[PDB]
Formats: sequence, structure tokens, C-alpha cells
Amino acid sequence: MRHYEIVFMVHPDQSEQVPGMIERYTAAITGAEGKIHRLEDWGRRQLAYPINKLHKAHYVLMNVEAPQEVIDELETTFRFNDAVIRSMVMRTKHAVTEASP
Amino acid sequence: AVVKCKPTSPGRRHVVKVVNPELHKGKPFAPLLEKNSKSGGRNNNGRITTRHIGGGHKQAYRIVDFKRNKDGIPAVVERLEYDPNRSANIALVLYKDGERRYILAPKGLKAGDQIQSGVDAAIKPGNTLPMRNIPVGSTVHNVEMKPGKGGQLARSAGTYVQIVARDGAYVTLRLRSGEMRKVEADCRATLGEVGNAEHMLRVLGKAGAARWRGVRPTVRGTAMNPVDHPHGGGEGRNFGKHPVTPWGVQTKGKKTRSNKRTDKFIVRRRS
Amino acid sequence: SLSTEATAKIVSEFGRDANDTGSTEVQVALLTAQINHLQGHFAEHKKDHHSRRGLLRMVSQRRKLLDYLKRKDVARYTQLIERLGLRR
Amino acid sequence: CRFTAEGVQEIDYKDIATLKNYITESGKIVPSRITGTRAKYQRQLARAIKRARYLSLLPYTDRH
Amino acid sequence: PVIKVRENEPFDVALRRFKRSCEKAGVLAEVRRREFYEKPTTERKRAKASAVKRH
Amino acid sequence: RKQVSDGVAHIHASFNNTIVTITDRQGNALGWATAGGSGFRGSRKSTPFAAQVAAERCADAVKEYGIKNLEVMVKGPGPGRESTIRALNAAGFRITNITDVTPIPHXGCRPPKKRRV
RNA sequence: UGAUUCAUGACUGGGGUGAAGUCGUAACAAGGUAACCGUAGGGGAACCUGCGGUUGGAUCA
RNA sequence: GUCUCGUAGAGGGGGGUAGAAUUCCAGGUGUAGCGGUGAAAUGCGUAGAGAUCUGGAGGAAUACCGGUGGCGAAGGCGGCCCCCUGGACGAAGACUGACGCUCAGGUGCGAAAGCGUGGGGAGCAAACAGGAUUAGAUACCCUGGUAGUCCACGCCGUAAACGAUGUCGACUUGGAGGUUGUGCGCGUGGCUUCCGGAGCUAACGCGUUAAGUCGACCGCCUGGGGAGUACGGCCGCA
RNA sequence: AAAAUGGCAA
Ligand SMILES: [K+]
Ligand SMILES: [K+]
Ligand SMILES: [K+]
Ligand SMILES: [K+]
Ligand SMILES: [K+]
Ligand SMILES: [K+]
Ligand SMILES: [K+]
Ligand SMILES: [K+]
Ligand SMILES: [K+]
Ligand SMILES: [K+]
Ligand SMILES: [K+]
Ligand SMILES: [Mg+2]
Ligand SMILES: [Mg+2]
Ligand SMILES: [Mg+2]
Ligand SMILES: [Mg+2]
Ligand SMILES: [Mg+2]
Ligand SMILES: [Mg+2]
Ligand SMILES: [Mg+2]
Ligand SMILES: [Mg+2]
Ligand SMILES: [Mg+2]
Ligand SMILES: [Mg+2]
Ligand SMILES: [Mg+2]
Ligand SMILES: [Mg+2]
Ligand SMILES: [Mg+2]
Ligand SMILES: [Mg+2]
Ligand SMILES: [Mg+2]
Ligand SMILES: [Mg+2]
Ligand SMILES: [Mg+2]
Ligand SMILES: [Mg+2]
Ligand SMILES: [Mg+2]
Ligand SMILES: [Mg+2]
Ligand SMILES: [Mg+2]
Ligand SMILES: [Mg+2]
Ligand SMILES: [Mg+2]
Ligand SMILES: [Mg+2]
Repeated sequence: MRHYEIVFMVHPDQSEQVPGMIERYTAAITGAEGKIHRLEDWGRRQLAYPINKLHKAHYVLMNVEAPQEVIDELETTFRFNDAVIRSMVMRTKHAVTEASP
Repeated sequence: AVVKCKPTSPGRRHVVKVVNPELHKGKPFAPLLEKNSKSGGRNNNGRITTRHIGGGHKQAYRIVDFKRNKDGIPAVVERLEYDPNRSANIALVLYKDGERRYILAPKGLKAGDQIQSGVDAAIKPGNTLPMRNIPVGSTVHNVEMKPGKGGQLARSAGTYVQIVARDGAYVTLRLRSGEMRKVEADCRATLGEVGNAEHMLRVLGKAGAARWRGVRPTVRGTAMNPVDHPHGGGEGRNFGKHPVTPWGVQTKGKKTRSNKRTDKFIVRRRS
Repeated sequence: SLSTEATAKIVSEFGRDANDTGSTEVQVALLTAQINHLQGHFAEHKKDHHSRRGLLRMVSQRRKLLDYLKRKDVARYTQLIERLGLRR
Repeated sequence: CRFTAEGVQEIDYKDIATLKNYITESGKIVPSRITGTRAKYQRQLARAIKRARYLSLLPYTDRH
Repeated sequence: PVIKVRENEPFDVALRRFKRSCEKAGVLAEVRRREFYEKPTTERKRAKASAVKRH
Repeated sequence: RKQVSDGVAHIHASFNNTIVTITDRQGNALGWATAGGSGFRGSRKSTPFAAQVAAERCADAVKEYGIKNLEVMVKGPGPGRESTIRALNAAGFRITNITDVTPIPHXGCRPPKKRRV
């Protein structure tokens, strides 16, 4: 498996769905024998610049170790989910468990 | 695959064939076949109403499912088949309940692939959904113009439509012509492009190959006498008039669209 | 490049010991393993000329090692090419 | 170079407070010569800032 | 270069701050650089010449 | 003739000309003046003085609206960048903000070829 | 019936030489639009223009 | 030369994505100019331009970072993310045991322009048109503008494709830097910039990255024109 | 802004 750091931002009106979204995403990874090394919910934050005419978004950070295939499936889910305005998936050299800044 | 013939005869020199190894070599599925006798371009008054049609090979009609309304039931592609009635290839699909149907074969579709139709279908080539449920910017084909009517747009080999926008009960589509058109969001579309995009690379190579497809020769108006055609006449090659149809309408730029009823749906003409 | 586990397996199969990574047979077996693996890459990426230059170096290096082995010991050479399914 | 003194392995795109020091008011990345940042960290800093810009943690420009 | 005139600040002082901010941003230099296309060969030649002169 | 307390002055400072347009905060134009239209043609048109006069003429053009406070947006590298702003202050408008809005591509499109003179 | 070699042939291509001819002034200075290389298009002519490349470019107060 | 661990990198191929800007389209505000030059004019604008604001479309390129910086055999390679993948370097050991160097012919790669088929087309722009300038102006300057520039695939095979310096190895005073490892402020490796000693060189200069001192192998030269042309051959769609 | 040209001799 490989270590990926995933940051996704959700439309503020769909902030209520975020806890359910997180559980489903974590479930997919754990189902594939992946491990959730870090999970943080930053909550609604002020965007540096407007995205899709939105001035705020709900940020979620997760560090995960998983097969590349499950991560690809997660990226497709983000693409087809209207709530997820933006997402970033980055490979990491090692698992990160320390709290984010 | 596109294959140039070797020039072993003058009629073969320019021939370019599109050869698909995947296409079924056997006979079509008999329950979905109907006869379709030829018209010669003649109507029920027995008059030629479209010129240049006649002869060509005998062809059986394959009943193709343009509606794709068997929702919720997965189907597996058994085989791709040649269809003489259209430029696209067709796929024989088997539903889990044991029903077989033909569909337009999308690009990339192969035997063993699984397809589904309905609101809950996955966004994958060959799947059919209401365009309300299809993401904006998607490439689609076999697009209905009225909900439940059956696909009418983007059915020819290699064609597709783009869903450019969604507003209320209507989606805006970019057609192959380049026209921007509004259609009801409830109208169904199939994900992907129609397959057989190499269709347009074929080169018939000889007069006889057009005859096989039931195309009779076009005689140029200027080669006729005045009594036959506006362009007719002259001692030698002469012209000296604005180009027109055999019936006298200008045929180089004059627009003929006249449908106030459907004008509301046209966002932008092809230009 | 070849994984640590994949490399380690090959060394064991062709080497006298796990320490014997330097043997011609091991070297050729490692080269063959990567060449065969890269065939998939180059089928997908026909215009990856820069990577292919690396492949060609592997092919050349393998050829030189086989030529060395053949003159050094024909019997070892004959066994190796049979095991690796090499024409020569 | 703060990063060299700190002994940070990699500059973090999430660490906006640090990053804000190395961007101008316009939002442009500050040159290493002015900051005194080592080249290796300057490259890491640029990548981090670009990632932060994409996530809208930092502005590309002062007038979005 | 966005300058907000502070309370009890003279216009001239604020204007000088705007000029300074523009110079820091190097807005005018960027505009002059982009007025016409410089071939990469020309760009590389200029950069080398600057480095040699500085040395 | 709706009264607008707060307006935005847009200064288009080009090498050939200066255009001064005073708008409401929403960006609806209220009045405008140019160096070219202010009685300066040819070499005079591209001067700070001509830009100054344009600013004054624009201020006169928007006098009915009774604008008190102006936010200034400056665009372009032309000679009328600063003279216009000083003129607006001299006109008696309170300048709340001064901003440079000159467009800069982050690469963008290939510019025209270099002139050979 | 071919090959090859030599001679010759209306006319035609470019080359060289020769008056202080005719038309310009392309290059050498920043040669007055730096020059040149490859390529492409154009033009009575030297050449001009695009694209990329080189310094075997002058200037810097 | 192989293995183990790690490091830096615009190395390559594929896919996705972001922000800035230009153009276009639609609409709002607004009114007589705009644009352009040495100066003009062509052009655009009362059929409402330019300016300003909002929404949309589309293509191409990635400001700042940025560097006598880095990577690549050369050509070349620059937003960010993922996938596949080549090379280099360092440390401490282990392993193989001369397995090496060069290379006619051969084969592969090879900027830009160009060619073929199918796409795409914002900006730019050969050709072309008009306006200037001029004795003329088939130009330089201006307003426009098509191929092309972009993508896929195939062809072409050339450039001042340059360090005008073939590849590999050994040896021979220094100084100041850059960049990238590593051991314990002092060492020790890789790559790179400037300067300079002996020596070398017609001189200019080169100078441990040699154009010094040697060895291996290859390519090439033999006065200027005529000519890298003719003819023939081979290659190419041209 | 424009700004062309000038036999070979010794
Ligand atoms: K999404
Ligand atoms: K005909
Ligand atoms: K006729
Ligand atoms: K006739
Ligand atoms: K006749
Ligand atoms: K003859
Ligand atoms: K010239
Ligand atoms: K040229
Ligand atoms: K050899
Ligand atoms: K064009
Ligand atoms: K050689
Ligand atoms: Mg017909
Ligand atoms: Mg058919
Ligand atoms: Mg038919
Ligand atoms: Mg015809
Ligand atoms: Mg007749
Ligand atoms: Mg008639
Ligand atoms: Mg006649
Ligand atoms: Mg006539
Ligand atoms: Mg001259
Ligand atoms: Mg000249
Ligand atoms: Mg010159
Ligand atoms: Mg020209
Ligand atoms: Mg790599
Ligand atoms: Mg290098
Ligand atoms: Mg090209
Ligand atoms: Mg082409
Ligand atoms: Mg143009
Ligand atoms: Mg032009
Ligand atoms: Mg050559
Ligand atoms: Mg080069
Ligand atoms: Mg050479
Ligand atoms: Mg060699
Ligand atoms: Mg020296
Ligand atoms: Mg020749």
C-alpha cells in the first residue's frame, strides 16, 4: 500500500453531510485493508479567493495508507460529488499521525 | 483498422478499408431482424422524390433499442456486430433476466462489458441516464429530444454531444453540427461517443462501390439541356447564371430553415 | 525499477547465496526481469524515448554479460538461457 | 535561513503562518536573496506555496 | 498594490506609499517586459550578459 | 440624477492617452473624460498635464452626483498615472483607497513582435 | 535487344572574364531595420518577412 | 559491473486540475471619441465605440519562485496533483572477477520551419490587403490578416544542431564562488561558474571541466573561386 | 522623420 494525504473541501451548505462523507470514505479505505493514520476536520474556513462564487468552504484533511486503486476510486467519488468543490491527493513518503498546524 | 489495398487493379488502387476484427463473423440475432425492402427513392405516388437512390445490396433491418428504458437491470455485451442499416456498429446485449437487445455500440465497448440504464446507473460509457442525472460537461450520444421518445441525436459513427449547461428543466447541448440546442433535462442520453470513428477514413475507390451502397450516378445540371435543368444549355461548356437546384432555388448559401415552432429551442445556429 | 522483494527472489533463485548478487547469472536474470517488465510500459508509452534509452542499455549490458559467460563457461550459459527463455 | 536553523525536513503547505512570511502583500513568492533562505528550502517553499494557493489557503494575487 | 489611506494621513503620504508599493510589486517593469515578444534566444542572451556584467 | 456619496475613479493610463471614468461602487459609469478629448492632440495628449486636465474635466462631469469620497483604480504604465490622482485630490474628492489594477498574465498570450526602428 | 564511352544538336541553365553601361545600396561602423545559420513564403535585383537558433553584435552615460 | 540504504533534479511518457491574462458572445451603466505614430493615416465609434461592471464560451501559455540554479547523450526540459518510467550521486559493507575502451558499415534519437491524414484555433503571424515613409519602398513603421504556431499519428533528418573544441583513461602549482551528498568548526565525494600559475599557442587565448603532459580508438583537412554545385546512385509524398 | 551615390591609378 502507499501513503496519501487527502485534503477535500465541501460546499458550506453541505457541511452537515461531512460527517457521513468522512465515515464512507474511511470505510472504503478500511474495507480495502487501508489505515487512517490521521483524520482532522478543520471546519468551515474563509477562502483566500472565491471558488464557484463561494467565499467559505468546509475543509477535511486525512492521511491514509491504502492500495492505489482504492484511492483512484475515492478521487472519482470526489469528481462526481457536487458537494466536494475541490480536492487534493498527494503521495507521502511516510505515514503522518502528528497534528496538522 | 484502416487498410490501403495494393494496386493490383485500377479499381483497387485507391480503396481504403476499415477492418474491425472484433465484429461478429456469424449471422445476426434472428428475433431482432425484420425485412426492409428498397424504395428506389420513390414515394407512394411511384414518383422519384429523392434522386440517386437505387440498387445496392439487399439488407435486413436490425431492431435497435434507441429508448434504453429497461432500467435497473444489468446487461452484458455478448458481441459487436456489423449493421448494414447505419454507420455505427451495434452490440448484442444480454440482460440478467434473459432478454436480448441490440444497442448502438459506443467507443471502447467490448464483449463482456456490463451496461445499465436508469436514474441510478453509474456514469460509464454505454450507460443511459436522464440528462438531469448526467454531469455537466459530459460527452454523450443517442440523445432523446423528447422524454421517452427514443434517441435521435448523435447516432452516426464517431458522433457525440456535449452537455454544456443545465438550467431548470432544460439542458443546453453542443451538437456535432456546432449548433447549441436546448433539450428537456428528463431526456435520456447514453454516456460516451458512438464507436467506429474510423468510418470516415474509408475510401470507396471505385464507382461500383457506391453502387453497392445503393447510390445511383449524379448528372451535373450543367451537362443537361435547358428543358431539363436551369443550368442546362450552351455551345461548349457554358454557365453564366447563379447556381440553383433542379427546381430553381439558389444552392450556394441561401438558407432554407423555416420552423418557427422549434426556434425557441435553438440557442445558437451552427454558423 | 525492480522491487526489493522481486530482486531478492531472483538473487536467491540464480545466486549460490543471497549474498551472491554479483554473479553473471544473477545479473542477467535481473536484467531479463526488468526488460520483460518494461515491455508493458513501452507498449503503452511508445514515444517514451528517454526511458527506452535506459532499456536499450539493459539489453546491451545483458548481451555483454552473456557473451562473457559463454566464453567463461558454456554449460552455465546454456542453462541460464534455457531458464530465462532467451534465444541467445 | 530559518528552515536550515530549524532543521525542518520539509516545509508544509498547511503551515500558512510560516508561508505568509515568504509571500509579499501582492501574494508573490519572495526571492531567496532577500529572505536569505537556502536554495533547497526555497524550492520546497515555492512548491508549498503553490499547493496552498490551489487549496485557497493563500491568494494567488492581492486582487482576486 | 492596494493602499488604504489611514486616518489622519495626508494624501501625499498615501500617494508616496502607493508609488512605493507599485515599485515593490514591479508592476511597471512587468508591463514593459510584456509589451513585445522576446525570443528565448534573446532572453537567454540578456540574462547571461547581465550575469557577466555583475561579475 | 441620483446622489452617489461614494464613487470609484478608474484611470486608464496608456502611453498614447489617458481615460478617466468615474463610476459608482457597482461599476456603473457616471461620467468620463480623456486627455484626447480635453483639447490635447498628438504629443500633448500623452502628457501628465493632459491627464491632469482630463481628471478635472471628469470631476466637473460628475458634479451633479455630489460624490464626496473616491476610491482610485489605476491601470497601465502611461504618464498620466499619478497626475490624475493628484488632480482628483485637488478637485476636493476624498481619496479613501488607491489600487493598481494593471493586468498581468501568469505566464498568458504571446505578445506582438518587437518593433524594428 | 540492351549497356557504356566519345562526338555532335535548334534551344536552354547556371559559371567565368571583359569599358568609367543601366537599376538600385544588401554587407563591412549600431553600415543607419545588429549580422549570420536552418527553413518557409514573397519580391526587378541586391534582398524582405515569419519561426527557431548562434554571437562570429555596438551602446550603457 | 551487481546488491543493500538514502538524496537532489523544468529527465521522459500518460492523465487530471488551478489561477492570472487576451479574444469573443450576451447584458447593464455611460457619451464622444477611441486607436495608433517620429508625425500621421488606414481602422473603429452616435446602427452607442473606447471606458466600467456582471454572466458565459474557448484556446494557448504557466507571473512571482528563478538563480553564471538544476536535469538530460545531444536535440531539449519550467504552475500544481496522480500514474508509469530512465539516469545520476553519496555512505558503509557484501558480491562477480577484466566481464574493458573505441567503433567503419549498421541502427536509434534528433530544434525550428516544412509535408500527409484527422482534429483544434484565444493570442501571435510568413503570405496577402490597406495606410504611411520615400526619388522609388514589392521594406523597415501603422491597421488588419491566412497558412502556420496547438493536438494525435506518420514523414522530413536539417541548424552558427557551437564550447565553432570526438570518445575513454592517467598525470601536472593555486584562489574565490554556486549547487548537491556525506563523516567527525574541521574534513571527504559529485557537478558547475569565474580568475589565474607552469606549460602550451601565430596571436587571441586555454590553463586539473586544458587548447598542458601522455596512451587507445574513431571522424575529418590539404590554396581561393568554380561548388557542397553538376552528373550518377541512394533516400524522400514533396 | 528622412539621410542614396563617388572608375582605377600610384
Ligand atoms: K466535485
Ligand atoms: K456527375
Ligand atoms: K450549361
Ligand atoms: K453545354
Ligand atoms: K451543345
Ligand atoms: K548527348
Ligand atoms: K540587412
Ligand atoms: K530567414
Ligand atoms: K566493435
Ligand atoms: K489565423
Ligand atoms: K568517432
Ligand atoms: Mg444526390
Ligand atoms: Mg454499417
Ligand atoms: Mg442505407
Ligand atoms: Mg459526386
Ligand atoms: Mg448535351
Ligand atoms: Mg429553364
Ligand atoms: Mg465557349
Ligand atoms: Mg462569359
Ligand atoms: Mg546598407
Ligand atoms: Mg543592416
Ligand atoms: Mg552587423
Ligand atoms: Mg516582406
Ligand atoms: Mg524520477
Ligand atoms: Mg547537464
Ligand atoms: Mg514544428
Ligand atoms: Mg500540419
Ligand atoms: Mg497582428
Ligand atoms: Mg504587421
Ligand atoms: Mg551540417
Ligand atoms: Mg542549441
Ligand atoms: Mg560543426
Ligand atoms: Mg560510444
Ligand atoms: Mg583562465
Ligand atoms: Mg546538392
